[PDB]
Formats: sequence, structure tokens, C-alpha cells
Amino acid sequence: SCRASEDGPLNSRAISPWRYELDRDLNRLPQDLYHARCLCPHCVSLQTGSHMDPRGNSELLYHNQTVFYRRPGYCLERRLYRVSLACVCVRPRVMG
Amino acid sequence: SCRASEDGPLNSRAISPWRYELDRDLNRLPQDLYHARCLCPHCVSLQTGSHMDPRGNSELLYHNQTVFYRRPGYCLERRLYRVSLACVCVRPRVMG
Amino acid sequence: LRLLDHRALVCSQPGLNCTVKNSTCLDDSWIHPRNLTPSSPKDLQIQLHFAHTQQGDLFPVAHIEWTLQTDASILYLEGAELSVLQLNTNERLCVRFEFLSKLRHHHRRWRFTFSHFVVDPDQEYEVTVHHLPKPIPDGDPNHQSKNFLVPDCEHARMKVTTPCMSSGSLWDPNITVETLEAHQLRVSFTLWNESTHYQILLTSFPHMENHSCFEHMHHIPAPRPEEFHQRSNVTLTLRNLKGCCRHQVQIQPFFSSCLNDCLRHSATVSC
Amino acid sequence: LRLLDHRALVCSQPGLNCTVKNSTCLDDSWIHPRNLTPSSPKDLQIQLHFAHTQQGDLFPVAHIEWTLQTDASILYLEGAELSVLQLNTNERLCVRFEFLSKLRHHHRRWRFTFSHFVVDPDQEYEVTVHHLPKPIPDGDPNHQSKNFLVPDCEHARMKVTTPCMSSGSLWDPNITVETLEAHQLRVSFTLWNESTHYQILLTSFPHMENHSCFEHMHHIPAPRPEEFHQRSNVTLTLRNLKGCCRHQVQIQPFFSSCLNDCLRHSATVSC
Amino acid sequence: EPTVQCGSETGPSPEWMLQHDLIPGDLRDLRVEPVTTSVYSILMNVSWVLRADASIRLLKATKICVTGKSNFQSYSCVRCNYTEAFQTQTRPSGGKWTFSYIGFPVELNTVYFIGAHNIPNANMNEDGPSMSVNFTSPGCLDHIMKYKKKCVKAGSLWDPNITACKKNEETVEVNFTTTPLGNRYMALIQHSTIIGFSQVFEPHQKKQTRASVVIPVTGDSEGATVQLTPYFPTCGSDCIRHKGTVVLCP
Amino acid sequence: EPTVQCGSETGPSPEWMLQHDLIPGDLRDLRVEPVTTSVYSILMNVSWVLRADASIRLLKATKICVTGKSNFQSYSCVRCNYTEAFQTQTRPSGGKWTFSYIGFPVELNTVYFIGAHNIPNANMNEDGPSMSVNFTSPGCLDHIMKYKKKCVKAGSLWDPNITACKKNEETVEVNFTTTPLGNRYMALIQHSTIIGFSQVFEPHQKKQTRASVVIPVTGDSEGATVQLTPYFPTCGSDCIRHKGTVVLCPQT
Ligand SMILES: *[C@@H]1O[C@H](CO)[C@@H](O[C@@H]2O[C@H](CO)[C@@H](O)[C@H](O)[C@H]2NC(C)=O)[C@H](O)[C@H]1NC(C)=O
Ligand SMILES: *[C@@H]1O[C@H](CO)[C@@H](O[C@@H]2O[C@H](CO)[C@@H](O)[C@H](O)[C@H]2NC(C)=O)[C@H](O)[C@H]1NC(C)=O
Ligand SMILES: *[C@@H]1O[C@H](CO)[C@@H](O[C@@H]2O[C@H](CO)[C@@H](O)[C@H](O)[C@H]2NC(C)=O)[C@H](O)[C@H]1NC(C)=O
Ligand SMILES: *[C@@H]1O[C@H](CO)[C@@H](O[C@@H]2O[C@H](CO)[C@@H](O)[C@H](O)[C@H]2NC(C)=O)[C@H](O)[C@H]1NC(C)=O
Ligand SMILES: *[C@@H]1O[C@H](CO)[C@@H](O)[C@H](O)[C@H]1NC(C)=O
Ligand SMILES: *[C@@H]1O[C@H](CO)[C@@H](O)[C@H](O)[C@H]1NC(C)=O
Ligand SMILES: *[C@@H]1O[C@H](CO)[C@@H](O)[C@H](O)[C@H]1NC(C)=O
Ligand SMILES: *[C@@H]1O[C@H](CO)[C@@H](O)[C@H](O)[C@H]1NC(C)=O
Ligand SMILES: *[C@@H]1O[C@H](CO)[C@@H](O)[C@H](O)[C@H]1NC(C)=O
Ligand SMILES: *[C@@H]1O[C@H](CO)[C@@H](O)[C@H](O)[C@H]1NC(C)=O
Ligand SMILES: *[C@@H]1O[C@H](CO)[C@@H](O)[C@H](O)[C@H]1NC(C)=O
Ligand SMILES: *[C@@H]1O[C@H](CO)[C@@H](O)[C@H](O)[C@H]1NC(C)=O
Ligand SMILES: *[C@@H]1O[C@H](CO)[C@@H](O)[C@H](O)[C@H]1NC(C)=O
Ligand SMILES: *[C@@H]1O[C@H](CO)[C@@H](O)[C@H](O)[C@H]1NC(C)=O
Ligand SMILES: *[C@@H]1O[C@H](CO)[C@@H](O)[C@H](O)[C@H]1NC(C)=O
Ligand SMILES: *[C@@H]1O[C@H](CO)[C@@H](O)[C@H](O)[C@H]1NC(C)=O
Ligand SMILES: *[C@@H]1O[C@H](CO)[C@@H](O)[C@H](O)[C@H]1NC(C)=O
Ligand SMILES: *[C@@H]1O[C@H](CO)[C@@H](O)[C@H](O)[C@H]1NC(C)=O
Repeated sequence: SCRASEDGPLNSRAISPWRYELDRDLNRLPQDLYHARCLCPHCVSLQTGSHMDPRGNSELLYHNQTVFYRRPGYCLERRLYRVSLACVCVRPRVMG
Repeated sequence: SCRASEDGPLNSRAISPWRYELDRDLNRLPQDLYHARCLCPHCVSLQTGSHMDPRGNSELLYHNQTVFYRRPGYCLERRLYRVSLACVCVRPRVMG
Repeated sequence: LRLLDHRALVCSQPGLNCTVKNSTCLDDSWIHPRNLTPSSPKDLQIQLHFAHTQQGDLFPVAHIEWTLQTDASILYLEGAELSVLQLNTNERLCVRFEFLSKLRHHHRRWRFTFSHFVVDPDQEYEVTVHHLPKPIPDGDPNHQSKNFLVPDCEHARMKVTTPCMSSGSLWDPNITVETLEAHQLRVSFTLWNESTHYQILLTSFPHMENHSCFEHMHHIPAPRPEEFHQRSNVTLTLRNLKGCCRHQVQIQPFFSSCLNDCLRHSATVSC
Repeated sequence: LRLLDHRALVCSQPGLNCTVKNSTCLDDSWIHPRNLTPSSPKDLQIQLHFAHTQQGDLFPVAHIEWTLQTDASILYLEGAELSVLQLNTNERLCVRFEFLSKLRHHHRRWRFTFSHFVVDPDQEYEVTVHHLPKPIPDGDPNHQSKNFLVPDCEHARMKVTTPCMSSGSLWDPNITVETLEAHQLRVSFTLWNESTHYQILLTSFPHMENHSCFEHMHHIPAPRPEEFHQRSNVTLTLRNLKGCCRHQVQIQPFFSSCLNDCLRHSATVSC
Repeated sequence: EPTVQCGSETGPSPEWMLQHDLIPGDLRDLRVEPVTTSVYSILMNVSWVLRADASIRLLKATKICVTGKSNFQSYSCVRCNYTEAFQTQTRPSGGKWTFSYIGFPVELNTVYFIGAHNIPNANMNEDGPSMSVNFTSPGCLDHIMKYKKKCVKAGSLWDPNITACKKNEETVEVNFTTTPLGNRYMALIQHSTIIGFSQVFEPHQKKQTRASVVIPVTGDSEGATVQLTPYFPTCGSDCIRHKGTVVLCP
Repeated sequence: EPTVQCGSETGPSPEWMLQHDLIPGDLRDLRVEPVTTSVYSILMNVSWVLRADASIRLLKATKICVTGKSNFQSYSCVRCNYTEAFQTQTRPSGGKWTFSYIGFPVELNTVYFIGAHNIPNANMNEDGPSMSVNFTSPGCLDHIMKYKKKCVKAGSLWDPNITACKKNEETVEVNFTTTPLGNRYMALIQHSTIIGFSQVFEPHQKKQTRASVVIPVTGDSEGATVQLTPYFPTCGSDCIRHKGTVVLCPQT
């Protein structure tokens, strides 16, 4: 399932590719949010792009995004949300 | 300038490492905003972490943040800003 | 299949004057279109239910129930119709409905259900729900249907059903197969409350083989009422052969129901 | 190093009465600490300026300017003092200042400027700015300084300066070195407007070598006023040697200024 | 007889806060596709099929918002109204209802997610009334899209012609025609790992442009791959690359 | 003898909107250091030296805010006050001014940026007054910091004892002790590139815990390095690895 393409956006061309899932809700701005899930447990190889390389680890990145909610007409409230943006390649941690 | 450490946070351990620069202002929330300027033109090698590997490319990622400004007392103005979060390792595009 | 109770059926739900009727079926196809065709129902399900009769005869019944959809189409609703179809016997019944009063979406829920139909075990059941007026030609469908699997009486819950005992499974004949003398076997077992003949099929097979050296049939005459619930004893002489030690003996009733088709109880004796 | 002239000095700025004065300085036992001494100045710079004179003695002067911070310390300011210090000769002079009335920060900009002092060419000048009261012992300093470089005479604007006119770099001698006969050289050049003697230093070197085969000195007596700005002709007999064709001839004055130290003009003749 | 009248608005819809007792149906069908208008720009063509047989006796408009996510974040949408109410459930002329709108300019190498719902919207504690589709834009390597200003400035139009031959056992000679656009180039040689590497700086050649770059190589370089990377300023470090091959020089 | 009373506040300072005729100086000196409380938490000890000889005749307080950035964003800060009015420049008792405040909790592997300025703040079109310092926290590989409940679940205190010897030319056997925390592990062998690979699944062994894992290797595997990676659920994919070495098992 771990593969690297040749063209298109970064998600299909990054060493640590990420897909987009769907977070549906009725009272949120926007209605649909798209998080990122790292499909490969490790970083892919540079020479080919279709195989895996175990010398790496995959981690997500998060950031707070301003969204709005309603709550009882109705009332408008503001609250942040935690949404994943992109997976990056990080080096292992060793002990010994 | 293209080196990877063993411990510490991601910026000292990621294959595409980035450093933080200083943006100063007197009418911004926050006063200081720290962008990312990743160093090496290409991604680093996994086997050593101290040399460079040219098969990859480096690219910043941007996201919109909420900041407030002053304007004439003072006035409350809300507009977004462009900041850089982290660079990632992307694959090249080759033609022919 | 047949309707159970002729008492005035109750479909009353808060704020409605509903009637239930077994009108003409016409299967599920009919032509009577009009201007506006209301929307389709939602979340139709059927559940298993058990209930007795005035005599106490516990019959199996189905708990058909379904929900509604939320839209303005509820304003133009006029009627509904229920159908039951049989795959094996191809006999189909029908249920008619209506709504004497118009409905407004007032409280955000509306439920329908019914459990007044007896089902037969081990039969597939098809139930479809339709809404009136019927669709205009070349229109979107407004009917949904699903299947229904019914187990056999040998299941514990299906066991206690009243219709079962007419050629049922609760009647466990205690099978006593004794080696007795050489080349002779004596079999004793209890029989049930029906004056219908039985049959014993004694088949002998060689060990580790499905072929039969010797097969014998014994006919048991029609029981008398005084002989009900009393063990019947039959002795049979076996074949004088070596290696054909495996013997299969089975009993088959010929009750009024499932005649020639009821289940057989086979006992295996190995040496 | 000397103030240009004595005239009521102008330092006035809007909403301020100011006085200028030259008096004792050098901070000999200058320990005068008071309670709350204002902050340090900000953005002090010195520029170069040329000022004419009534009789024509154009002089180069240094334009010193500086700004102020914007803290609350401006309330307690009382005074200032300027110092100019020489490195080689150690001769040094000071000028004092004062603010008669208390200044309130109304608008955000304040500047102080002054260029009424003549600097000497090609000298290093140190300018220091102090604020009063003087700091308490073990306190934060409140004085800043800088170094200033003066170009020499050969600079384009420094050419026309009259202190440089004294022993003028503008005195350009048309040097005419004629080979003439063998083992003889004739040189003619113009001289300046002072009765000061000139010494000709004729040195002959072999080609591609810095050693000297023959070195001769000629004395030119003190010129009369009638001979000013008239070409002086001197002929010298050269050494009768082969390969020592390179000849260096240099001329230096003994003017009233830079005596024994004024620059020399050396002309090289190669064969 | 209704038609479509599209404008633009991003933010809170005034009818969301207010409660509604009767709600419409949904979008029965929805398709999107790209259509190009030229003499550059590409626009979006989105077509939808309305609800059938019911749930339309009351309806006001529809909203379509689209999010693009590649090296950025983008979100803006346009809400359109319907001029006249609906009397019937299918077009009297014949066929199902079908509307469309053209707009929403497209960038390069960005994935778009398109969603819509009917107006007024569903109250709280009800089913999800939405349906969505997804669509990916073409890149810059394609033949049709080589002539945009950005790509040509990054060098899509450029024809860097390369002829690299094995000079000797340890060095290889590369010839390539320069451009006034750039001045510095890299060099990569890949067979199994890096066998050679260099960095060059040459100005523009109004003179004859055949190059004279020599690069040291480790081992037999025959049958390797020559990859060239230009340092064009406008594409930063992500500039398109071109292939080259190793040939034998007698 | 002035003292500093500190409380928490994040957002717009009310003095920013208003206009101030006179402003104070800035912070002369600033230092940030970490402290550890006896048992388990980490707090940062700050200290600042107030301006000298002037610009303190009028002043109210000093705000500090801190931004941390690692796999997350963070921003929260406290404006802390001063109680007494200032009449002099240095201590009447002697020496410069040394204040401090303890707080601002510390996470793991996060870079911290500390900034501050004096109150009230500079008006528009003036000089940038502030000064800032940076600080970094240790990880979970140091001896003094192996005992958070957070990092123990990742296996900081684990004692995975390992023994890997070369069974034959193409096979190397790995012996190691299991744990009730883990169920699945990797196996990586690195000399120049991958020479072998595997993936194993075994539950906790209340019996004897000496392992038996067979991994195929390519070429001579002598002298390679053996790394192990456990799938402890708490750490996700960032679980710490423990090194190992290959020895020679003799047939004798
Ligand atoms: C790439 O450049 C080379 C060199 O300019 C071209 O080689 C020329 O080939 C033609 C034959 O078609 C010869 O007549 C010329 O003499 C060659 N050039 C030189 C300088 O000798 C080559 O054709 C070019 N290829 C492309 C695709 O542009
Ligand atoms: C690449 O370019 C170089 C020069 O930039 C070419 O080298 C010249 O080739 C001609 C062809 O006969 C010779 O006459 C010259 O003596 C060569 N040197 C120079 C300095 O001009 C070379 O031929 C080109 N092609 C290849 C494949 O290297
Ligand atoms: C790791 O485990 C091995 C085996 O489980 C330990 O080896 C023991 O070593 C001692 C002496 O060093 C012997 O007396 C035991 O018999 C060994 N145990 C065996 C063979 O099962 C070893 O001590 C442990 N620790 C380390 C650091 O290797
Ligand atoms: C690694 O573990 C294996 C078994 O898990 C050990 O093999 C055992 O060796 C002893 C003698 O040392 C035998 O009595 C046992 O029968 C063996 N186990 C089995 C299952 O047969 C091995 O000694 C351990 N250490 C290594 C390989 O270095
Ligand atoms: C709707 O009803 C009208 C009667 O006023 C009739 O003329 C028309 O044909 C009907 N349309 C449909 C689609 O049934
Ligand atoms: C058999 O006998 C009665 C009468 O026919 C029948 O109704 C019943 O099912 C059986 N009796 C019992 C005790 O099950
Ligand atoms: C069958 O045999 C058993 C035991 O020998 C006896 O109890 C029973 O009465 C017999 N039944 C008949 C019908 O003879
Ligand atoms: C400041 O003034 C007060 C006024 O009484 C005096 O007591 C104090 O000594 C002064 N501070 C000095 C001189 O440093
Ligand atoms: C030389 O003569 C006078 C007197 O010394 C002097 O002032 C003047 O500058 C000089 N003459 C010229 C033409 O410069
Ligand atoms: C020097 O010689 C030139 C030309 O021979 C002549 O014009 C000039 O008057 C001479 N100078 C003197 C002082 O005689
Ligand atoms: C729909 O009508 C409203 C009400 O006037 C208007 O604000 C909105 O812009 C319209 N939508 C369009 C023009 O797309
Ligand atoms: C985000 O920043 C980009 C920067 O160009 C801007 O175009 C866009 O309008 C901003 N907002 C959204 C929602 O994308
Ligand atoms: C959009 O696409 C449809 C079908 O693909 C086509 O009929 C229509 O002409 C296109 N353009 C517009 C403006 O609808
Ligand atoms: C994106 O499009 C593909 C096309 O087949 C579809 O299978 C997938 O579900 C879509 N993704 C989402 C999040 O809807
Ligand atoms: C600092 O002073 C402000 C102004 O009155 C006050 O609101 C705030 O609570 C003070 N901070 C404390 C007491 O920690
Ligand atoms: C961002 O979100 C996190 C959620 O863990 C929250 O703790 C934090 O206060 C938010 N704000 C900042 C500036 O980090
Ligand atoms: C903080 O650090 C300073 C500097 O050594 C020290 O004097 C002080 O005791 C520490 N703790 C506090 C609470 O200030
Ligand atoms: C971080 O601290 C070091 C201390 O030597 C300093 O050199 C560096 O400039 C600081 N970084 C920033 C962004 O201020």
C-alpha cells in the first residue's frame, strides 16, 4: 500500500504520504473537515517509490483551527478544533 | 548545515529539518511569530544523518493563522496572516 | 399464514383514526396514478414474536415494524398497504391500511408496527410496504422489502410452539438398542399421540465403508389410543456375516403433517 | 582645533532657551553624584563640512549631531557637555551647554547639532557627549563617543582647503626630465609662493634592482618673492655607468607648515 | 418555469439559525467535470439532478462549497437561488431536472472536494442531508498545459538538449545548451547509487552554446542515467528535471 | 522593599488601547532556568534585572509570555504585577534588582521561546523595546528523567535483555525477554543495507521467557547491528528502540 507517484500534489508525492478522511457534522464551520492519516508505518524508499524503508518513523502534525458551533432560535459559540495536517519523516530514537 | 540529531524535538530529528526565524511587530497578537526556514536544499540521508542526499526536494507548508492589528485610540481589526509550519520531503518531477 | 383473531384490530396511535382491512390483493402491481406521489418509508424491520391463543395454543408470529421519513411529503400521504409473499408455495396475502385524518409533522417521531400473522417454520417470508397514491408512470419507487429466516422446531424456542407437536420434535423416542444374542437386535422406543403407522429401517454397513450388506424394513401398524405414550418393542434378526458390524437403525413417523416428509431419528451401533 | 570665531552662538530650538560656553574640563575629580540622573543620548553622528572665510581661508569642519531617547528621564535633564580629544598630540578642548527651562515631551523628535569647530586634516578626532547630573558611583554610564577620519590633501574636496593650501598639494610642479646629453640630466619645475628652500634628491638604480649606483643631492636656495611661480632649472651630471639607467629624482620643500615632513614628488626615468 | 441565478457568498446562511418545521429532500444526483475556455484559465462545470416525485413543493436554493488542499488551504463558495417555484415533479417537456453553473477557478496540483446541500437545512437531531464528490486537477507535465505563464517561467517550454558521453574511465563529459533564464545547474548520475556529483556556474552564451562540463565518476559509468536540475529562481528548489543518457565517445 | 505578586491573564492588555504620554525603559537583563520539585513536575525559574538610574520613576508591571512548538502549538502567559512604588535606582541595602516567578509547566521535547516587556507599552511609531531568550527541555534518554508515568508506558524503565547469535550462514537466532505490555515486535538488521527482516507475534509468557525467533539473512551476517522496535500502544509508532549485537554460537 506504500507507494510514491511521479506527478500531482504533495500527498501523492511525499515520502510520508497522507490520505484524507471525512469528519461530518451538522453544526460546524465548515460542515466537512478533512484530517490526514499516514498510510505507511514507515517512510518509503527514494530509489523506487513503491517499496518501504524501515529506517524511519512517521508522525503527524496538528494545529488549532477556528471553527464555530451552535447551541440553544439558537446561539453562536466559538471554539478551536484539533485537525491533522501532514505526516513527516522523523528519525528513530535509540537507547544503549 | 545538513545534519540530523538523535534526540530532542522533531526539528532537530526530521529528515527535512527547519529552523525558526523572528518576526517582530508592535501591533500584532502575538508580538513574535516564528516562521520556518528549512536549511538543506535536499533531504538528508537516513543511514548517517550528517550528510546530504540529492534525490529529494524540500518544500514549505503554509497555513492561515488568526492575528489582530491596531489602526487609528485604536481600532479592532481581525485578519489572517501567512506563516510557515514545517517543510516535508517531496519527490521530483522529471520530464521527457 | 391465515389471520389469527377476528377481533377488531387496533392500530391507534396518538392522534389518528386508523382502520385495518384485508381487501383485494392484486399481488403488488396496480395502476391508479395521480398528481403527487409521496415519499418512501424508512427503516422497516420484522421481529420474532411468540403468543398463545384463547385455548392456549402458542403460535409463532412476526413483529413487522417500520419508521417514516422527514420531509414535506408527509402532508400528502394518504394510505399504505402490506403484503406477504411465499417463495415455496407462491401464495400471497395482503393487508390494507388508510389514514382517515391528515397528519402534520408535530412531534419528531412516528412509529408503525403489527404482529397479527402466523408464520410457518423453515420458510422464507417476503414483506413489502407500499404507500398511496401509487407512483405516477416513470417515477421514483416508494416500496422496500426484506427477507425473513425461520429456524426449525428443533431449536429450543421453536420447540415449545404449539403447531410443532403435530409431527414435532419435542417427542423424543428413547432409543434402546441392545446387542442381545448374536445376529439379533432388539429395539425399543416410545411413540407419540397419533394413530399413524411407523417404519423401522435397519441397515448394516461394513466398518469404514458406506455400502450395505443387509437392509431390512419393519412396518409398525396404526397405533390405538390406549397405546399412546407406551414403548414399542421390535426384535430383528441380523445377517450372519463377519465385518458388517456397523448397523444403522432409523424411525420414521407418518403423522398427518409432513406425511412422508417428517424427520427421521437414526441410531448407530458400532463394534 | 580652534573655534572658528567669537560670535553669539546659535543653538536655539523651538520651545527652548540655550547657552554655549567654553570653560574648565578634563573631569579631574568629577565625582558629582546626585539622586536620579537622566538616561543616555541616542544616535550621535558627526559629518564633514567646509566653511569659507571673509579673507578666503576656506576651512574644513566637523558637523556633530545627535538625538534623544523617549523615556521619562527627559523631565530631569539639566545639562550637556561636548569634548574633542586628539590622539597624537593629546591636545584637547571642551565646550559646555545648558537647558535653562524644563522641557516636556510634546512631540516625538529632538535633535542637537553643531559644527563650529575646525578639524585638522588627516587626524583622528574623538567626540564625547555627556549629560548632567553625572552618574552616581556604581551606576549605568550615560556617555557615548565615536571616531572620525579626515582625508588627506589629495582628496578632491580636501584639495581646495586653505590649511592645505599652506604647503599646498595644489602646488603641482610640472616636472620636465630631459635626457639631453649622455651622463647628464636636466630637470625643470615650478615652485610655490614661499621663500623656502628645496632639495633635489637624484638617485640612480640598475634596472630590475633597488640598489643605488649613484646618489646626489642639490640645494636650491631660499627663493625671492619676485621668483615665485617661476620654473627653476637645475642640470646634473649623471654617472658614467652601463646598466644603471633607472634614475629617481624627488623634490621636497621645507615650508612653514609640515617642515621636514611635507610630501615629496618623485619622478622615474627608465631606459 | 424556473431557472438558475448564481451569485456569491461565504459565511453563515441566515436561515440556518432559524428553525423550520418542514424541510425539503436532498440532492438526488450530483456530477462535476472541468471545462476549459480559451482564446489561460480552466473553470468548473457542476451539474445536479433535483429531487423527484415529492419533497420539492417547498424549496429555495442550493449551496456548493469546495475545499482545495495542496501546499495551502482554500475555502470559498457561491450560493444560488431558484427564480420560480416548482409545480411539477419532472420536466413537462421530458427528462429529469438538470442545472449547471460555471466558475470556481482552478490552480495546479490541488485536490478539490465538492459538497452541497439544499435550503433550508435540516434541524438538529436529523439525518445527514449531504452528498459529496471529489476530483483532481491535472499537473504541468501534460501536453495540453505546457503553455501557461507559470510553467514556462519554471521552464516547461524550455528545450534543454543534453548530450553527455563518457570522457574517460573516471570522468564524463556533458554538453547542454544554456538559457538566458538561468545561470547555475546541478548534476546527478544514478546507476545504483551516486557515482558522480558536481556544481557548475556559467553565464548566458550568445556564443555557441555547446557545453564543456567534466564530472568525475567512480567505477564504470556506462549505462547510467544523467539527470539535470536547473536553479530557476521562480520555482524555488522545486524545478522540473529532464533526463539524459550516457553514450560512448571513441 | 518591593515584592512581586503574580497572576494569570492571556489576551489584550487594557493599556494597549489607551495612549500614554511617558513610557518606562526596558528590561536590562533576562535569564531563564529550569527547576525540579521534590516528589513529580518540572517548572521554569525566570529572573530579570530592572533598569538602572532612570525610567523607573513611573512603572506598573512586567508581562512574560512563552511559546512552545513541537508536534503541537502552544501559547499561554501571565502578566505579573509590582506592589510598591519605586523611589530609587538600586537596592537601598545594596546591589541590583533580582526578581523571579515559578510556574509555566514544562512538557517533553518542546522548544520554548520566552519574551517580555515593560508596562505600559510603547506607542505606535517607536523603537522595538523587548528582548528575548530561548530554552530547550531534555528528552526521555537521560538518567535523571526516566520516571514519568507518561514515558514508563513507552518502556523507558523496561529491561529488554536480548541475545542474537548466528545460527548458520543464512539464519541468525534472536533470544529476548517478553513483557505483559507488548504483543508484537519488529526486527531490523543493519550492516550496510537490509540483510534480513521479519515480523513476529507472541503473547506474554508467564512461563520461562527465553525467546526463539528465526530470521533469514543474506550474505555474511557477522558483525552487523541488531535493532528491535516494540509496538507499545501508548507511543504509537515512536516507541524507543534498544540496540543489540550479533555474536557467534559455536557448535563445539
Ligand atoms: C542537441 O544538440 C546537438 C549539438 O548541438 C545536436 O547535434 C547536431 O546534430 C546534427 C544532426 O542532426 C548535426 O548536423 C550537427 O552538427 C550537430 N551539432 C553539432 C554542434 O555538431 C542535436 O541535434 C540536438 N538535438 C536536439 C533534439 O536538439
Ligand atoms: C561538446 O562540446 C565540446 C566543446 O564545448 C565539443 O568539443 C569539441 O568538439 C569538436 C568536434 O570536432 C572538436 O573539433 C573540438 O576540438 C572540441 N573542443 C573544443 C574546445 O571545441 C564536443 O565535441 C561536444 N560534444 C560532445 C559529445 O562532447
Ligand atoms: C540476559 O539474559 C541471559 C539469559 O537469560 C543472562 O545470562 C545469564 O548469565 C549468568 C551469568 O552472567 C548465568 O549464570 C546464567 O546461567 C545466564 N542465564 C541463562 C544462560 O539462561 C544474562 O545475565 C542477562 N543479562 C545480560 C546483561 O545479558
Ligand atoms: C534461545 O532460546 C532457545 C529456546 O527458546 C534456547 O534453546 C534451548 O537450549 C537448551 C540448552 O541450552 C535446550 O535444553 C533447550 O531444549 C532449547 N530449547 C528448545 C525449545 O529446544 C537457546 O539456548 C537460547 N539461547 C541462544 C540460542 O543463544
Ligand atoms: C396535475 O393536476 C392537474 C389538474 O389541475 C392536471 O391537469 C395535470 O395533468 C396533473 N399533472 C400530473 C403530473 O399529474
Ligand atoms: C398428544 O395428545 C394431545 C391430544 O391429541 C395433543 O393435543 C398433545 O399435543 C399431546 N400431548 C402432550 C402431553 O404433549
Ligand atoms: C418393552 O420392553 C420393556 C422392557 O423389557 C417393557 O418394560 C415394556 O412393557 C415392553 N413393551 C411392550 C409393548 O411389550
Ligand atoms: C535623595 O534625596 C533624599 C532626600 O531626603 C536624601 O535623603 C537621599 O540621601 C538622596 N540620595 C542620595 C543623595 O543618594
Ligand atoms: C600664493 O601667494 C599668496 C601669498 O602667500 C597665497 O595667499 C596664495 O594662495 C598663493 N597664490 C595662488 C595663486 O594660489
Ligand atoms: C628654464 O628653461 C626654460 C626653457 O629653456 C625657460 O623658459 C625658463 O625661463 C628657464 N628658467 C629660468 C629660471 O631661467
Ligand atoms: C438570493 O436572494 C438573496 C436575497 O435577496 C440574495 O441576497 C442572494 O444574493 C441571492 N443569491 C444569488 C443572487 O445568487
Ligand atoms: C488563506 O491564505 C491564502 C493566502 O493566499 C488566501 O488566499 C486565502 O484567502 C486565505 N483563506 C482561506 C480560507 O484560504
Ligand atoms: C456542462 O456539462 C454538461 C454535461 O456534461 C453540458 O451539457 C453543458 O453544456 C456544460 N456546460 C454548462 C454551462 O452547463
Ligand atoms: C474520492 O473518490 C473516489 C473515487 O472512486 C471514491 O472511491 C472515494 O470514496 C472518494 N473519497 C471520499 C472521501 O469521498
Ligand atoms: C495586576 O493589576 C491589574 C490591574 O488592576 C489587576 O486586574 C490584576 O489582577 C493584577 N494581577 C494580579 C493581582 O495578579
Ligand atoms: C491549541 O489546542 C490545544 C489542544 O490540546 C490546547 O491545549 C491549546 O491551549 C490551544 N491553543 C494553543 C495556543 O496552543
Ligand atoms: C531562581 O533562580 C535564582 C538564581 O539563582 C535563585 O536565587 C532563586 O532562589 C531561584 N528560585 C526562585 C523561587 O527565585
Ligand atoms: C537562541 O539562543 C542562542 C544562544 O547562543 C542565540 O545565539 C540565538 O540567536 C537564539 N535564537 C533566536 C531565534 O533568537
